Amino acid sequence: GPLGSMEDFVRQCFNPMIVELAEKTMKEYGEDLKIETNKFAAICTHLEVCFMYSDASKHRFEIIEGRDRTMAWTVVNSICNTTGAEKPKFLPDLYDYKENRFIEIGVTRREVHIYYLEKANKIKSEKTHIHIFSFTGEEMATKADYTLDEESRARIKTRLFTIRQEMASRGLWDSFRQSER
Ligand SMILES: [Mn+2]
Ligand SMILES: [Mn+2]
Repeated sequence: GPLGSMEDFVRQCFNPMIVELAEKTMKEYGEDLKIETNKFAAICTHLEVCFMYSDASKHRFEIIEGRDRTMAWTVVNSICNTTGAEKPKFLPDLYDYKENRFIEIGVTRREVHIYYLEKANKIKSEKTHIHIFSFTGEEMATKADYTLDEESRARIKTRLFTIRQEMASRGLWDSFRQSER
Protein backbone atom coordinates (compact mmCIF):
# COMPACT_ATOMS: atom_id res chain seq x y z
CA GLY A 1 0.00 0.00 0.00
CA PRO A 2 1.27 3.46 -0.90
CA LEU A 3 2.23 5.75 1.97
CA GLY A 4 1.42 9.35 1.09
CA SER A 5 3.06 12.53 2.27
CA MET A 6 1.41 14.38 5.13
CA GLU A 7 2.19 17.75 3.50
CA ASP A 8 0.35 16.65 0.34
CA PHE A 9 -2.60 15.64 2.47
CA VAL A 10 -2.72 18.88 4.46
CA ARG A 11 -2.59 21.07 1.36
CA GLN A 12 -5.38 19.00 -0.28
CA CYS A 13 -7.58 18.63 2.84
CA PHE A 14 -7.79 22.06 4.47
CA ASN A 15 -8.90 25.28 2.87
CA PRO A 16 -6.12 27.68 1.83
CA MET A 17 -6.86 30.22 4.58
CA ILE A 18 -6.38 27.53 7.23
CA VAL A 19 -3.16 26.27 5.62
CA GLU A 20 -1.79 29.82 5.43
CA LEU A 21 -2.67 30.55 9.07
CA ALA A 22 -0.97 27.30 10.12
CA GLU A 23 2.12 28.24 8.13
CA LYS A 24 2.24 31.62 9.86
CA THR A 25 1.79 29.99 13.28
CA MET A 26 4.69 27.62 12.62
CA LYS A 27 6.89 30.46 11.32
CA GLU A 28 6.10 32.46 14.47
CA TYR A 29 7.22 29.50 16.62
CA GLY A 30 10.33 28.78 14.54
CA GLU A 31 9.04 25.39 13.37
CA ASP A 32 9.53 23.91 9.89
CA LEU A 33 6.34 22.38 8.51
CA LYS A 34 8.42 20.51 5.91
CA ILE A 35 9.95 18.42 8.73
CA GLU A 36 7.36 18.58 11.56
CA THR A 37 4.51 17.72 9.24
CA ASN A 38 2.32 15.80 11.70
CA LYS A 39 2.34 18.98 13.80
CA PHE A 40 1.41 21.02 10.70
CA ALA A 41 -1.62 18.75 10.26
CA ALA A 42 -2.50 19.07 13.95
CA ILE A 43 -2.34 22.88 13.85
CA CYS A 44 -4.57 22.92 10.75
CA THR A 45 -7.04 20.57 12.43
CA HIS A 46 -7.21 22.71 15.57
CA LEU A 47 -7.72 25.88 13.50
CA GLU A 48 -10.54 24.22 11.56
CA VAL A 49 -12.27 23.07 14.73
CA CYS A 50 -12.04 26.54 16.29
CA PHE A 51 -13.54 28.10 13.15
CA MET A 52 -16.34 25.49 13.04
CA TYR A 53 -17.08 26.07 16.71
CA SER A 54 -17.44 29.80 16.08
CA ASP A 55 -19.51 29.23 12.92
CA ALA A 56 -21.96 27.06 14.87
CA SER A 57 -23.30 30.27 16.45
CA LYS A 58 -22.18 33.21 14.33
CA HIS A 59 -21.73 36.52 16.22
CA ARG A 60 -21.55 34.69 19.62
CA PHE A 61 -17.79 34.07 19.70
CA GLU A 62 -14.71 36.19 19.25
CA ILE A 63 -11.95 34.15 17.63
CA ILE A 64 -8.53 34.42 19.26
CA GLU A 65 -6.85 31.44 17.59
CA GLY A 66 -5.20 32.00 14.20
CA ARG A 67 -4.03 35.53 14.96
CA ASP A 68 -0.39 36.37 15.49
CA ARG A 69 0.42 36.25 19.21
CA THR A 70 0.80 40.01 19.75
CA MET A 71 -2.50 40.71 18.00
CA ALA A 72 -4.15 37.83 19.88
CA TRP A 73 -3.16 39.28 23.24
CA THR A 74 -4.34 42.73 22.11
CA VAL A 75 -7.75 41.19 21.39
CA VAL A 76 -7.83 39.32 24.72
CA ASN A 77 -6.97 42.48 26.65
CA SER A 78 -9.60 44.47 24.72
CA ILE A 79 -12.27 41.88 25.56
CA CYS A 80 -11.22 41.97 29.20
CA ASN A 81 -11.43 45.75 29.37
CA THR A 82 -14.82 45.83 27.61
CA THR A 83 -16.55 42.93 29.41
CA GLY A 84 -14.72 42.94 32.74
CA ALA A 85 -13.71 39.31 32.19
CA GLU A 86 -10.61 38.17 34.05
CA LYS A 87 -7.41 37.99 32.01
CA PRO A 88 -6.25 34.45 31.15
CA LYS A 89 -2.71 33.30 31.86
CA PHE A 90 -2.32 31.55 28.50
CA LEU A 91 -3.78 32.48 25.11
CA PRO A 92 -7.28 30.94 24.76
CA ASP A 93 -8.99 30.03 21.49
CA LEU A 94 -12.36 31.80 21.68
CA TYR A 95 -14.35 34.20 23.81
CA ASP A 96 -18.02 33.35 24.41
CA TYR A 97 -20.06 36.55 24.64
CA LYS A 98 -23.17 34.61 25.73
CA GLU A 99 -21.73 32.70 28.70
CA ASN A 100 -19.13 35.48 29.22
CA ARG A 101 -16.03 33.30 29.30
CA PHE A 102 -12.92 32.41 27.35
CA ILE A 103 -12.71 28.93 25.81
CA GLU A 104 -9.81 26.55 25.22
CA ILE A 105 -10.56 24.11 22.41
CA GLY A 106 -8.56 20.88 22.51
CA VAL A 107 -8.28 18.36 19.69
CA THR A 108 -6.44 15.20 20.66
CA ARG A 109 -5.43 11.76 19.47
CA ARG A 110 -4.93 10.74 23.13
CA GLU A 111 -7.55 9.89 25.75
CA VAL A 112 -9.84 12.90 26.12
CA HIS A 113 -10.18 12.84 29.94
CA ILE A 114 -6.41 12.77 30.47
CA TYR A 115 -5.96 15.53 27.88
CA TYR A 116 -8.71 17.52 29.61
CA LEU A 117 -7.02 17.15 32.98
CA GLU A 118 -3.67 18.20 31.50
CA LYS A 119 -5.18 21.33 29.93
CA ALA A 120 -6.98 22.29 33.15
CA ASN A 121 -3.74 21.88 35.06
CA LYS A 122 -1.91 24.06 32.51
CA ILE A 123 -4.23 27.05 32.31
CA LYS A 124 -5.03 27.01 36.07
CA SER A 125 -8.18 29.11 35.73
CA GLU A 126 -11.56 28.88 37.42
CA LYS A 127 -13.31 30.82 34.63
CA THR A 128 -11.92 29.62 31.29
CA HIS A 129 -14.01 26.83 29.77
CA ILE A 130 -12.31 23.78 28.26
CA HIS A 131 -13.78 21.69 25.45
CA ILE A 132 -11.83 18.65 24.21
CA PHE A 133 -12.59 16.77 20.99
CA SER A 134 -11.05 13.48 19.78
CA PHE A 135 -10.97 12.01 16.28
CA THR A 136 -13.24 9.12 17.26
CA GLY A 137 -16.22 11.04 18.69
CA GLU A 138 -15.30 11.29 22.35
CA GLU A 139 -15.38 14.69 23.99
CA MET A 140 -15.04 16.25 27.42
CA ALA A 141 -15.96 19.71 28.70
CA THR A 142 -15.76 21.80 31.86
CA LYS A 143 -18.62 21.09 34.30
CA ALA A 144 -20.21 18.75 31.69
CA ASP A 145 -21.34 21.91 29.88
CA TYR A 146 -20.82 21.34 26.15
CA THR A 147 -21.85 24.89 25.04
CA LEU A 148 -23.08 23.94 21.53
CA ASP A 149 -25.96 21.59 20.78
CA GLU A 150 -25.67 18.01 19.53
CA GLU A 151 -26.16 18.88 15.85
CA SER A 152 -23.36 21.48 15.90
CA ARG A 153 -20.91 19.22 17.70
CA ALA A 154 -21.83 16.27 15.46
CA ARG A 155 -20.75 18.41 12.50
CA ILE A 156 -17.35 18.96 14.13
CA LYS A 157 -17.01 15.28 15.10
CA THR A 158 -17.90 14.17 11.57
CA ARG A 159 -15.23 16.46 10.13
CA LEU A 160 -12.66 14.96 12.52
CA PHE A 161 -13.75 11.42 11.62
CA THR A 162 -13.42 12.28 7.93
CA ILE A 163 -9.90 13.60 8.47
CA ARG A 164 -8.90 10.42 10.30
CA GLN A 165 -10.44 8.24 7.57
CA GLU A 166 -8.69 10.10 4.75
CA MET A 167 -5.38 9.99 6.63
CA ALA A 168 -5.82 6.24 7.12
CA SER A 169 -6.58 5.76 3.41
CA ARG A 170 -3.19 7.35 2.64
CA GLY A 171 -1.33 5.40 5.34
CA LEU A 172 -0.83 8.57 7.42
CA TRP A 173 -3.02 7.92 10.47
CA ASP A 174 -0.68 5.54 12.34
CA SER A 175 2.13 8.09 12.55
CA PHE A 176 -0.19 11.06 13.12
CA ARG A 177 -1.85 9.32 16.06
CA GLN A 178 1.46 8.17 17.54
CA SER A 179 3.30 11.50 17.27
CA GLU A 180 1.24 13.60 19.67
CA ARG A 181 3.14 14.70 22.75
MN1 LIG B 1 -3.34 27.26 19.69
MN1 LIG C 1 -5.45 20.86 20.91
